[PDB]
Amino acid sequence: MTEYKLVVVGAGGVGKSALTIQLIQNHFVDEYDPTIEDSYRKQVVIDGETCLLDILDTAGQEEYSAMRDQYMRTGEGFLCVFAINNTKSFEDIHQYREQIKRVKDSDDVPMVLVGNKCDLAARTVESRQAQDLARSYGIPYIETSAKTRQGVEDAFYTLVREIRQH
Ligand SMILES: Nc1nc2c(ncn2[C@@H]2O[C@H](COP(=O)(O)OP(=O)(O)NP(=O)(O)O)[C@@H](O)[C@H]2O)c(=O)[nH]1
Ligand SMILES: [Ca+2]
Ligand SMILES: [Mg+2]
Ligand code: NA
Repeated sequence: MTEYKLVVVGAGGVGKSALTIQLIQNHFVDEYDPTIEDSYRKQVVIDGETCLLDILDTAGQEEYSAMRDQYMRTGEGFLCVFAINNTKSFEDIHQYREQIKRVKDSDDVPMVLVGNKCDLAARTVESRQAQDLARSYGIPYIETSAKTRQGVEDAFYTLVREIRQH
């Protein structure tokens, strides 16, 4: 049974955990909880293949860290998450994608750019801006809401599909 090793990265507070817990357990964590387990497992059927997701939910990262690079370098694909109402988090994406490229030693890494919190009205990152950023990386852009479930499955399943192309 194939296992897909996914890693969730991005700035603090963008909804990495909320996305992963919505995916795995169908619950929205509406309260920012600072001790949430990093590892998740789920058996799912994706395009007719019964498979295991092994998801590593990481933290935001402000400063370079060799142990953080090591913790995430065995991912097969990466969800690079920002929030649509957090310009900073969007601008921070390129540090995360550089870290991915450094750890995989490649510019051809399975990856999905996720614009989370799409339910919220205070949008400061336009869809076009993110589409463009994603296009510059050669990856898809998908908007999600961990609160409403919009795009959540899509983002994770898209990442599996990208891993399958690699
Ligand atoms: N409205 C809304 N709020 C959300 C969404 N996703 C996350 N949140 C909220 O944003 C806050 C942070 O979410 P959380 O998942 O803890 O962020 P994180 O990226 O895992 N933070 P960290 O890197 O510090 O571990 C929580 O209050 C959460 O409820 C969303 O799609 N919509
Ligand atoms: Ca603007
Ligand atoms: Mg978290
Ligand atoms: Na790339």
